[PDB]
Amino acid sequence: TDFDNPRWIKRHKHMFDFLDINGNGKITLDEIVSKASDDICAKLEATPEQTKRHQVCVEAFFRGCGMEYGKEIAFPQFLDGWKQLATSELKKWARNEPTLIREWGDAVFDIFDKDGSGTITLDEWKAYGKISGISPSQEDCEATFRHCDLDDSGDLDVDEMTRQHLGFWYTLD
Ligand SMILES: [Ca+2]
Ligand SMILES: [Ca+2]
Ligand SMILES: [Ca+2]
Repeated sequence: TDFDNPRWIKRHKHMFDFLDINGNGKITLDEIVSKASDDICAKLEATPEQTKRHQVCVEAFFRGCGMEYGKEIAFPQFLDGWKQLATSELKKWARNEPTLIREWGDAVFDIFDKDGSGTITLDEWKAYGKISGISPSQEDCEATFRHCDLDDSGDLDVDEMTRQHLGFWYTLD
């Protein structure tokens, strides 16, 4: 609906080329899970059960885009699959059903919440250095946090964490 907005194209090309480990111009579910799941869960020292839950959510999202283990797909076919999925997930949201992004969101939240508190604080948030994996100054970090904390509660709930961490896949601005 707004998934055909031309601004979406450039963003998606850069992400595709980053997930394409061997640089051959096509991606598999093998390459995606390694970059988007194996790396983060090891970095944050998640438990085996936590890691397994995260992997299930990542496999579900990308299979909905048309991906499978051992199957090579180029950019034009990948983009069309994502459009199809984003449309059908918009309708689920409207029918008061749980979506694939919400389910992936809960799995991520459990890993970052090291004590048992049910909110994410600044010390917990800083533990992961993002996918590009290069750290800016301590001062840019702390202002990015304040920006993500929409109300001024001093911490992050599930809706706030999900929008910053996985917003790339469903919203342009
Ligand atoms: Ca490849
Ligand atoms: Ca906490
Ligand atoms: Ca908050």
